[PDB]
Amino acid sequence: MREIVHLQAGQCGNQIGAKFWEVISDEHGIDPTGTYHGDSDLQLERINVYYNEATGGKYVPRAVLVDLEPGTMDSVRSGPFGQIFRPDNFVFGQSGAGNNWAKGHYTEGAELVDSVLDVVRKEAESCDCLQGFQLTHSLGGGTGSGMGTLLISKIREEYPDRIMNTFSVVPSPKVSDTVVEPYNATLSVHQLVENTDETYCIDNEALYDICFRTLKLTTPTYGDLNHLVSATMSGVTTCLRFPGQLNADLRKLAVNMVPFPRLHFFMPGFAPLTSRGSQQYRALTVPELTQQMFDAKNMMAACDPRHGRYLTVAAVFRGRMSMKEVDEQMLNVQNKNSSYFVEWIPNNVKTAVCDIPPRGLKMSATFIGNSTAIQELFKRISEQFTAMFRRKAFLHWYTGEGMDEMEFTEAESNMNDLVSEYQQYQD
Amino acid sequence: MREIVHLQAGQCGNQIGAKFWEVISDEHGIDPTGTYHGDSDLQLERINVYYNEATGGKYVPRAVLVDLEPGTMDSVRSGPFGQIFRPDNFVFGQSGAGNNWAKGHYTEGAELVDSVLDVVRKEAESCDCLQGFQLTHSLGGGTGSGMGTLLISKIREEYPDRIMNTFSVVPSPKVSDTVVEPYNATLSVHQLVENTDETYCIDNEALYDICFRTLKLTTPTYGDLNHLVSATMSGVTTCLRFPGQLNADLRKLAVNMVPFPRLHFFMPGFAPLTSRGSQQYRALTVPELTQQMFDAKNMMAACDPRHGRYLTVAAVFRGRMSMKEVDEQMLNVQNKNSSYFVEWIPNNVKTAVCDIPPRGLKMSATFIGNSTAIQELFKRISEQFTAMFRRKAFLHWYTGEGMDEMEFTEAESNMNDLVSEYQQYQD
Amino acid sequence: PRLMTPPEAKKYFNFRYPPAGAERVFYGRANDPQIAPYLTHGLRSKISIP
Amino acid sequence: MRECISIHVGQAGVQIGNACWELYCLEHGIQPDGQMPSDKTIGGGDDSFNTFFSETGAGKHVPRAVFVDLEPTVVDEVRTGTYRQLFHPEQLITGKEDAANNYARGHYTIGKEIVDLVLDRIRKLADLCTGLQGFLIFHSFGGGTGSGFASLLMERLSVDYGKKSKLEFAIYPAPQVSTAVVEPYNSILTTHTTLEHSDCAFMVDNEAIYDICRRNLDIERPTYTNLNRLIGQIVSSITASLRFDGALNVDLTEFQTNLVPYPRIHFPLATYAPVISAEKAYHEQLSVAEITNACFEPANQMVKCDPRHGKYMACCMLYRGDVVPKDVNAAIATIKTKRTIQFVDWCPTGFKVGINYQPPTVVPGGDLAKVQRAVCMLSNTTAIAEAWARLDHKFDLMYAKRAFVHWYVGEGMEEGEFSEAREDLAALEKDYEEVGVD
Amino acid sequence: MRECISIHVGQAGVQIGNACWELYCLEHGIQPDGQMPSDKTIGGGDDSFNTFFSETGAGKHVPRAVFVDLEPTVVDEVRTGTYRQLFHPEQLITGKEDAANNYARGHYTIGKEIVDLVLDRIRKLADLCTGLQGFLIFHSFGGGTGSGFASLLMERLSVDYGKKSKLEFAIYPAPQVSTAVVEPYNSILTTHTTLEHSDCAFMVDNEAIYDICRRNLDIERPTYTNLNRLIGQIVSSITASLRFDGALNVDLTEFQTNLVPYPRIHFPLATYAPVISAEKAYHEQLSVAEITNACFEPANQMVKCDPRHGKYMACCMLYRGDVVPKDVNAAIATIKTKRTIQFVDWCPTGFKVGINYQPPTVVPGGDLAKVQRAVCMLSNTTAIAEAWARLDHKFDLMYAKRAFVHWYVGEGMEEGEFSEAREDLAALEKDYEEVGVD
Ligand SMILES: Nc1nc2c(ncn2[C@@H]2O[C@H](COP(=O)(O)OP(=O)(O)OP(=O)(O)O)[C@@H](O)[C@H]2O)c(=O)[nH]1
Ligand SMILES: Nc1nc2c(ncn2[C@@H]2O[C@H](COP(=O)(O)OP(=O)(O)OP(=O)(O)O)[C@@H](O)[C@H]2O)c(=O)[nH]1
Ligand SMILES: Nc1nc2c(ncn2[C@@H]2O[C@H](COP(=O)(O)OP(=O)(O)OP(=O)(O)O)[C@@H](O)[C@H]2O)c(=O)[nH]1
Ligand SMILES: Nc1nc2c(ncn2[C@@H]2O[C@H](COP(=O)(O)OP(=O)(O)OP(=O)(O)O)[C@@H](O)[C@H]2O)c(=O)[nH]1
Repeated sequence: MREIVHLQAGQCGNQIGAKFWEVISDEHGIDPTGTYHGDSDLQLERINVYYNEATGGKYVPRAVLVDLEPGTMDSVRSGPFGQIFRPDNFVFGQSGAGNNWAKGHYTEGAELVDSVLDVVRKEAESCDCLQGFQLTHSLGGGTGSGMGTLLISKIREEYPDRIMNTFSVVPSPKVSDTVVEPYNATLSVHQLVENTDETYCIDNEALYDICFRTLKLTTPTYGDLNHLVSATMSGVTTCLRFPGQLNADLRKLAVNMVPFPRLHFFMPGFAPLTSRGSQQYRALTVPELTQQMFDAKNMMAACDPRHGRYLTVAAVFRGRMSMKEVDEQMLNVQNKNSSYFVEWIPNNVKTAVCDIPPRGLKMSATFIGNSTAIQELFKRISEQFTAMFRRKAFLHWYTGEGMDEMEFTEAESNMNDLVSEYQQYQD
Repeated sequence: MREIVHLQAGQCGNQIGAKFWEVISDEHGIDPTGTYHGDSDLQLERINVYYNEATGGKYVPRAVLVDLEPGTMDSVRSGPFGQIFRPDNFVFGQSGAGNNWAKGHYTEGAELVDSVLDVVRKEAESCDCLQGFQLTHSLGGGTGSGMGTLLISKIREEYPDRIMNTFSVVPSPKVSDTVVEPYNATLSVHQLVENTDETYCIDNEALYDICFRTLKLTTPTYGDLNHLVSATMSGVTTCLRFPGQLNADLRKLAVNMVPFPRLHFFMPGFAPLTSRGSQQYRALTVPELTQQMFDAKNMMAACDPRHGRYLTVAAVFRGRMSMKEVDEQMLNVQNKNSSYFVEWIPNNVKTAVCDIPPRGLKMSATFIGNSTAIQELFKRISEQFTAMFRRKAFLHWYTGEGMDEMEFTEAESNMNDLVSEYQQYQD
Repeated sequence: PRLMTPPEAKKYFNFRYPPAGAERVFYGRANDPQIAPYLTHGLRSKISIP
Repeated sequence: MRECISIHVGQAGVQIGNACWELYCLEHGIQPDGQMPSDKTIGGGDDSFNTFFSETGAGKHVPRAVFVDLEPTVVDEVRTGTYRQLFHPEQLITGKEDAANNYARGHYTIGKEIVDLVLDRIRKLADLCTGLQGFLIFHSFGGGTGSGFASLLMERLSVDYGKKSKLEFAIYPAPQVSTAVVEPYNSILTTHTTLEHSDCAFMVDNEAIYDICRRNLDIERPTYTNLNRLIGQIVSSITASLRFDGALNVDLTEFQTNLVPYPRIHFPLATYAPVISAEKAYHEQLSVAEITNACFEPANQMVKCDPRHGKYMACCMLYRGDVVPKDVNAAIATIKTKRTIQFVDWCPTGFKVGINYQPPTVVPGGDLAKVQRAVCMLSNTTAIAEAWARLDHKFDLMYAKRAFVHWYVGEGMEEGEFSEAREDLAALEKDYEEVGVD
Repeated sequence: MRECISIHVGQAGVQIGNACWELYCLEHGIQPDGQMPSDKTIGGGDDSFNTFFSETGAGKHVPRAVFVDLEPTVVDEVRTGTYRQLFHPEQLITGKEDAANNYARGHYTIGKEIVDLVLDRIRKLADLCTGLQGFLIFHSFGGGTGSGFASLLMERLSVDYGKKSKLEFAIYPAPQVSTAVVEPYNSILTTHTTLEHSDCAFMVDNEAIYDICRRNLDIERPTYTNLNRLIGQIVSSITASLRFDGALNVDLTEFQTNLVPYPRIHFPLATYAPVISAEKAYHEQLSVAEITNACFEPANQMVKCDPRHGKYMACCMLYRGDVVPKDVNAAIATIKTKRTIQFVDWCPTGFKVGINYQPPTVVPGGDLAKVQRAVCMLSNTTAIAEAWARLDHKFDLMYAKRAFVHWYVGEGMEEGEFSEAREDLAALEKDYEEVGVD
């Protein structure tokens, strides 16, 4: 059969996944000890896509934890589900990070890439035939970008025939905390654009705005943000693990979103977001879900695509629906804003229907978007580099490691090509 | 089916709408919690005209509350039926009003229109097919004038094919409290005439007089006055919601009441008004209803049309009656005062019979009239505007926000044109 | 959570909102409380046997 | 065989269509279920119902009529009535939007996407019919939806089927009573559109019907129920020849040929003589003589036209019940000797008599009398021109002051169509004037 | 004898396949166990099932179909269903990898190692069959799996077996609705591959299937259940001739010869006239005439085509039920006299009638009517070319800017084969009007 193996990288991806596996486990109903409580036949059915079998009915998560710093993993192993997580999968370095990209990409990685490669192939040999791999990390993450860029390069030649799913969070546009953060962006996204086939784009500021809008709870946890994004990743994965007349394979999807190779960056979209009173104030009806599905406020990924247009739209629906309300609703939105699509392609909707509702709500969905709204994103950073490369701030660290500004010249040149590329296709 | 969505604006209309809304629920028998206690099939059948239904038997009003001052809304929310209204529908700004027309029309409304237009188009997408909109506000009210004049312009271009009902109250002629009110009125009524199609004219001085007349209870609450005006609006809406061979559509009525485009200003008329002993001293007969219906003392809107004549008269009757008595009573008034109509049009009466009596009484009616009694209204303000425009009192404020005397010139010039227009076609 | 519907409000909820078991088929207000002895007999008029 | 298809347009004309079909189910004894008792009248659908009902082998009587209107309020309510199971769901043509009393709005804005539906019903009704002598159209001149929609529909049925008869029954506008002032607008629009396609139009007015209620029926407070009963009786009597027989049988085709003198003017007047309260008829006696004096009595007509202000051309007398020609032909001969009865000399004879042995029965819960001998007086007289003469001086005023013009031109119309109707009306009156001239 | 083999490719083609066998087991009274009650119908496998089932000495009716798919979920899900015991597990051929909507991937990458196993089933079913008139292929044009795999296998069954019929049935792509933009790639790929090997192709469209549900069935949300029940009735109706008899018996061999005029074009249209809701037909009657008025009515066909925008050459009606030829030939003569129906004059006669006395039965828990007189309409018109005309302008722009081409050439393909189809579809379109023009 066809399975999925995950990699968690960067200290964010440490917090990202840890919420994400607990989302999966509780949905499937396994206790914190690991003894599955048999309640649903279908969740016992397609658990093998992500978990292997240990003795006594314990399903090992087939993911490998990689880091450099103890404390971040110290929390997750001491966390609620660290026991189900594998110390064998806990690979780490005996050094600190410094949030320096070159150190993790040239210095610290060298003595750790060997171990992680030997690890990942061991689970690769353990399982039979993948769809591909997925990664939780950050492009703005110091150790996450540094390690992943190395690993994505090495995994390409090892298995160039599978799916290179990448889940990276974009830092806050207004403030990046890390001051050398844009430098990390160039070094990451430059290599990302070739090796990857799929990329998810996530921003925390929108997650903050989502909290003010629908959460309305003033003071959240970052784990709440982890919970929100895990719901987003879970929805697209419910496609594979659950029945219903929907075609779920990522390549079944990827060919449907990607008209041209350079299109790797995609924006997500989620389904009903509710407030304190709206739960009992809402008639859970197909129109208002789809209306709330296509809300510029329900946007959460990077920014508003109103400034641009839509390349492709793909939303997968979870609940007890029928083939016609999805049919009529697209016509309504198609006629609503017909001009805001591109005249290059008409009818860019790619819908899947999952009949297995979630646990806690019945009628749900998930949306993945590729619009013409990424320009401002790399435009925003573009002024930063043209500024901070004018006199080369913070240069002596990386140059001391063995960095040369020539590497920066092509990295920006590659992106400015993408600047025109995204521009030219739509404009 | 054809539905209606309500707009609640101005610090007055903040009061009326709740009183209006609680009457309708009490008419239909919904408890304050919102769980309709089903007792009448027809009110169950035709509640869809104004309400949507949530989960668990909860009729959500399709009304929009807008203001700037929180304490009014908090009092409204803490009211007997605030739980029935949605925090989604509670939209407001982050500034005090100051009772300035232009601050809400140019400064504060600018960043608040985006929100409400999004809200009103959300509810527009929620409903299928509309008759139109109704707006409860005041013409002498600073916040209602600024926002109302803004929104009526905006709603025109988005849906110029619906009913733009407006419900405004004329401030007291003897004293306007607000001394800048004649500026506020002249500005608003200018913008109103082009954008509106219906206007309800109500003045409170008549309401106090009626309280001395039939209520006789000396000291009422303004909410009781709201209970009076709401009954007028309830009856004109009983046409649509209730069965019986009465032609209910406002367009069915509008083409009947409106001879020519500029005729937007109209007077209400209500049926049996009864005092403490007369409830059991009244022989409730169609002749005596029509007598009290056509009483100059029953006038409540502006003033006595005795000074002028009658262009269009239309009264809707509610109860278990017959065509013949209303027909003979119709012909009595023609013979009664044949000279006090216009020779322009004979048989200027329009009649509709609602077979469904109200809850609390059986014989009832509502009257809508377009008589030649509005000359005194705007001619009154004419001397007001001229004297205050004579020496530009209180002007440095409006020059501060960005206004000029030139806007005043055409607004009154437009006003003067309508002064003549009402004059020529009757005199 | 609250009950799905008041005991007398199901019919109009089903009529006004077709989601009576998803967006289901509703007939007119008349037949809402009527008995329905229809699903057992036939539809065609007859076959004229000569 | 002998059948027709009835048409019911307008939320004015929908309750009256119910009552006649209610009245119709009484005389043939239809139980509200849709079937007879165990008695045998069902079959291939060939019995007293076959001319009106389609009672196929399923045993359910299907009225051969279509109820069309544009507001769901009344139609869904009558779909909540007692015989709704008899009524075909989408022969009850409902609507979601109104014409707002505007003829052209009901003629142009919404008529396009509804006529295709009803035409499907017509052809799928026409195919199952065998003879289909014509059509029975119920409408109104002052039609909020009756005016515009009937006018458009009567076009295609005329152009597609121009070989069969068309029966037009409508309430005439009240002369001095006006519930609406756009009524003169659409009414004159209907006349100029219908004069060249309608076969035979028959007008009635409510006020005189109300006047009859408290003169002899002795009801100062009647209702539609009795009003629709009377016209329901009226159409029932004219259809008795289709239902039952007599010494001779007459048909609408003979009615058409023998009533309308010349083209254009096809507007006769109907009147039913034995309209008397129940207790009066008991201690009195009905015979052909006195009832015929009543039918030719000037105030007996339901339309405000004055017989000695005009002159008579045609006359139809449908003797439903137990009568013999002997007293029949004697009484009419005395009328020929009567001097006040001033017919036009162009017709030495203008009398069309129809006898039907079946006596007119009472209706349970009704207000009529126990009629053994009855008649409908169908006649045309020159006394009708004043009604349109009332209309034009009514119409000419507001047209000069172009009241409500913005409304009609707002939805896309112009004054040329308003212009054409006035000389059309002028043409009829001068046509009416010349024919009155010897 | 008189038997055939059903082919169900792609999970889109399997839930429909589940329904028909669910339907088929009903009219034979097949219990979900797989055996009859104590009654005597089993033997050497020779009774009404012998043409459909294989009920050998074991007493279990073995369906004569293979349900092949490349995603195991539903086929294993249906393997947990109700009749899974009847179904043979390796006649329920499953796959472990999908084609990603790519025709070539399902045509080249994986189909090679699977078709041989499928061929094993075919030959091992061929040996037990005796007459095996032909094959019944259920598929889809816009197949994530149905498109690519069917093409290769329908070649392989053609090359080894070029002496028998192959009956293919697929959903046509919705003209204005498309779940993806890959279908214009694979569908036109399927068309050019099939035409020189396909025998007679029949298409249908789900929108109109939905449209009729809330037109006459009055269902505003049906499901695949009803959708498969409708088409299952369609395939049941065409297969009644093999099951039972009538006034005359016809075969798919006659269907091919008398329907296709000339090579290449083998694309007729299917329709069922007595589609109606439950409560409707109870209080009316259906006969040969109105259903014939219904059958050829332009809005009653499940394909978005206006017959007045084309011309007819073939029309096959399959009267399942008890009808006399008298009203049959009388009705079609009136249809022949109809002027709107513009047959091509190349065919004076174009009517192929199939009479089967057996009344079509209902499905328990169903939504159809219970009717005795029914007809399935098999007809072809030149009002179909605009569908491909719609697809080519859909395709031509996209090929110019070559979207998703990297996906296809990435797995080893090129543009020459894509080039072949556009003039081939141009070849298809110029053939259509040339036979259209006289
Ligand atoms: N875990 C976590 N990460 C956050 C949070 N908010 C922002 N981030 C960012 O997520 C990024 C990814 O973390 P890692 O890739 O593991 O970081 P690193 O490689 O160890 O080095 P740094 O990025 O400098 O921290 C960080 O760079 C943070 O800037 C948060 O609340 N929790
Ligand atoms: N709510 C309320 N309003 C009243 C009452 N009596 C008079 N009004 C007038 O109704 C008007 C309409 O209120 P709004 O339009 O909300 O007034 P505003 O825009 O906030 O500014 P102001 O008119 O100065 O209050 C007010 O201007 C009052 O002058 C009353 O008893 N209750
Ligand atoms: N034929 C008929 N007319 C009635 C009845 N009751 C009242 N009327 C009169 O008939 C007129 C109805 O005409 P319209 O208003 O144009 O009717 P419509 O065109 O179907 O559309 P509406 O405006 O909605 O009624 C009214 O003005 C009444 O005066 C009735 O029961 N039958
Ligand atoms: N035949 C059929 N089609 C369906 C059904 N439900 C939805 N569809 C439509 O039919 C199409 C099926 O085509 P594909 O998705 O390519 O089917 P496939 O090639 O077998 O591969 P999958 O994607 O796994 O289903 C879908 O795009 C739907 O739009 C169904 O039950 N049967």
